[PDB]
Amino acid sequence: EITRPPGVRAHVGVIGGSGLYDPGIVENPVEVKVSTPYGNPSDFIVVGDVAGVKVAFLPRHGRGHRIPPHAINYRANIWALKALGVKWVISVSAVGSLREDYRPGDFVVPDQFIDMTKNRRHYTFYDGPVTVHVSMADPFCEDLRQRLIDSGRRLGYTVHERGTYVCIEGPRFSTRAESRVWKDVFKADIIGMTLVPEINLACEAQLCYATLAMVTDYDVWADRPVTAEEVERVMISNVERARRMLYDVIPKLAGEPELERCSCCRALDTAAI
Amino acid sequence: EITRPPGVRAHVGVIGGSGLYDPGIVENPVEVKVSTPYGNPSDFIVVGDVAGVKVAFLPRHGRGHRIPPHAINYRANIWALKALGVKWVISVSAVGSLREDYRPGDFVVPDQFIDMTKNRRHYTFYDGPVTVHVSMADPFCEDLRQRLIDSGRRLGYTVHERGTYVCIEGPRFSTRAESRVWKDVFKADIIGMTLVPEINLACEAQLCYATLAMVTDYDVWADRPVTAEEVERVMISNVERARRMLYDVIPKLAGEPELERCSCCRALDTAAI
Amino acid sequence: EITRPPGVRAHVGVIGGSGLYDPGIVENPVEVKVSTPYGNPSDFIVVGDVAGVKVAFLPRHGRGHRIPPHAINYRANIWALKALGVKWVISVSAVGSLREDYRPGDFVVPDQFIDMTKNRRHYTFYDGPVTVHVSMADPFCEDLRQRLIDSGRRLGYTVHERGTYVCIEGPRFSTRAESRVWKDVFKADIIGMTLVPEINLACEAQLCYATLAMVTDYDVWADRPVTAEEVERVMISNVERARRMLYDVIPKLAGEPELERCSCCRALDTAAI
Ligand SMILES: Nc1ncnc2[nH]cnc12
Ligand SMILES: Nc1ncnc2[nH]cnc12
Ligand SMILES: Nc1ncnc2[nH]cnc12
Repeated sequence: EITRPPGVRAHVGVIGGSGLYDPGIVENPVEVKVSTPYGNPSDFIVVGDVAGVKVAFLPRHGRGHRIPPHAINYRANIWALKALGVKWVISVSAVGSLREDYRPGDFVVPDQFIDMTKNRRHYTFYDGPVTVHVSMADPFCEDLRQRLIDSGRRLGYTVHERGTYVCIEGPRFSTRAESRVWKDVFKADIIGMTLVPEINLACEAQLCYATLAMVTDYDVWADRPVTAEEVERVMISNVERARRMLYDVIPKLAGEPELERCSCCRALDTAAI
Repeated sequence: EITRPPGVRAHVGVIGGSGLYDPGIVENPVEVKVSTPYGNPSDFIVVGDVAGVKVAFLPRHGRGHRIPPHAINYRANIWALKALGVKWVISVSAVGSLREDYRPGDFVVPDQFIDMTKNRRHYTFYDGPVTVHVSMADPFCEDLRQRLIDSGRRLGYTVHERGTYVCIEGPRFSTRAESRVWKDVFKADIIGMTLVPEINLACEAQLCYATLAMVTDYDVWADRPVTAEEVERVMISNVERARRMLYDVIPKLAGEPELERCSCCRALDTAAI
Repeated sequence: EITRPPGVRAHVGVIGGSGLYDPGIVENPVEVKVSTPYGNPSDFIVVGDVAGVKVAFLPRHGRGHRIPPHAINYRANIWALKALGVKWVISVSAVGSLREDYRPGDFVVPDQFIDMTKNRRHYTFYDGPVTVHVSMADPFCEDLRQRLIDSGRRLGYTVHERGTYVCIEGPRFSTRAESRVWKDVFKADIIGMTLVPEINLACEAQLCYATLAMVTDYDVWADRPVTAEEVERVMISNVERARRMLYDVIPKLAGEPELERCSCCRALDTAAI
């Protein structure tokens, strides 16, 4: 693919808030434009070096939080990261909690999801003539999941070691009746808006993708229901711990994901017809 | 600031003997001239990469040990390192011991100091119109202190985990009556000449600064009093172990100091009037 | 020495199969031509960055396995690596086993060897007028040996922590009568063809050289004798584990070999007459 500047490559993708990028850490940073067949990624991708590992930072909402979950160009974002050569993708996300013990401030590394989105327009890169049906029974990359969990232990942070993420459409938050269904009927653990189709596309791109979620609220279940202001307040309060995990994890990603602990790394071998 | 070559940046500063720099380790080294408002730093600063971390080496005495402690341009040295963008500063220093159990050859990572210098001419960057009074109750950066101690453990070296450094003016060594005061009255543990005002300035520059001291002698207290030849002999005999600690520590400094374990990292927030 | 491109340097050499090099890991790779007084190394040396450590990859048999053990330009290979500035050399090798418990698939980090080659033409760089006789009582670099063993532990792989490598001339495999001598009379543990004079030369070049061997067969001792096809099949089946060890080890080699655990690092101090 064509990039400007030309010849830019990266090994680890980081998708999350723009505040995750730290210019006091990232060496030789460059803003890069990566052509995609889907138009513009959410913003410039910043490529630079962390402990000799080339990292590509992409704020999914854009800098300044300009793009709500439903309006994100998921195809452009994942195509651009794949085009740069990334093998690992760390997503960092805010989520609501549907269980007491997943408390605001806790990290969660989910292992499952339930897609309840409706309006994302494309849930795949493959519209024909090659039909592709990737197996997403175990949709996250286990190698990266365990690395995120390990970093949490090293740093003394609470990181819940499993969880089912119900992805809703939004942008409005759940009603109480919907939340009762997510919590009591589907038995989901956390709730967010951006996981799908981001993870679908990452899997189709044969990336090792895992999510580091930060609980920001209890959705409808506390005395006062979740608000946008509450979510953003808790995220900004905890972004420093998110960065510490991120910059602890990245230096250990110089190598490749272990294929037998990366469900999607060879997804296309048996997915295409 | 203006540098030659231009655009040089660094993340970790190393202040100590020129023998600490190892061209067999440091990748892409460049000698850099960093303008300061105080004139020349002690020598060229050599910037290069250690395990993907950009390090700036500055010999405080100059190459060849040309500059005694009292003649060092402390302001130029710290300004130049800060101007390059460093966040961490590892100082490596020779010190005398005032206690039997801090033996020649032992490393010491001090946590306190007593300033008994008199002739250093500037003890601060701030002469007005903004008055700055940094809190130096806990003057060293705890994050870096514990990292130096940890490396010592990994390598099997003795590293005393605390100590009070009495900084004297010199260049002449202490009389017996002075040493009795340092040891028995002030209850200092080690003695050197270069800590102040280097640490003051580093703190004002909002750097995470810690000292790795190497005991070279027992000042007046052994049968034969300390001499310059003795200090230099023990330092050169132990410089290889100093390097091993240095190159063990640096690769783990890709990230930022933890603010809550870095007393000076936000010193200016409440220090300026 | 003259290189094309000019000014290329490296810190760690990797000698083994071309399949060890992974373009998904190695940053900023460049093929480099390094002049030697002995003509062409086995192939281009690929220099690039792994976790900020500069690595030089050299396939001893050439890409495509074009050069049998007896035809390898050992002097050119080691001269070229030394000329680039490497301090560490990791050799990865296939070997036969002469003992039940060194099983196909197991790694072995040998500590000794017995040279039974005959036709390698030069066993040294030093033909006069400076006579050089390096001590090779303990011919491998202990620092690197223990690092290879440590990586094996971290990864959960079997790595035998000692072994005597009998190096035969080849290219034909041993007869049964020869194998009985290696196994029962010399009491060797593993057998290969490429160790000598590669290790001699590395030692004379004052490199920290260690071998990570992979058992591929039991030479004559199983029901069916070893064949070339069998060796290559087991190697290709296990190359991924070899890579995982290699890319686990390399990031920890930013520093220098420890002289007191590197028998050859100062070999020339007392070897030359
Ligand atoms: N309660 C919630 N519902 C949906 N998305 C969220 N993101 C953060 N909290 C959320
Ligand atoms: N005894 C001593 N007094 C002052 N500075 C020193 N540096 C090393 N040893 C010393
Ligand atoms: N049995 C064997 N003999 C010699 N070299 C070998 N390399 C691998 N297996 C071998």
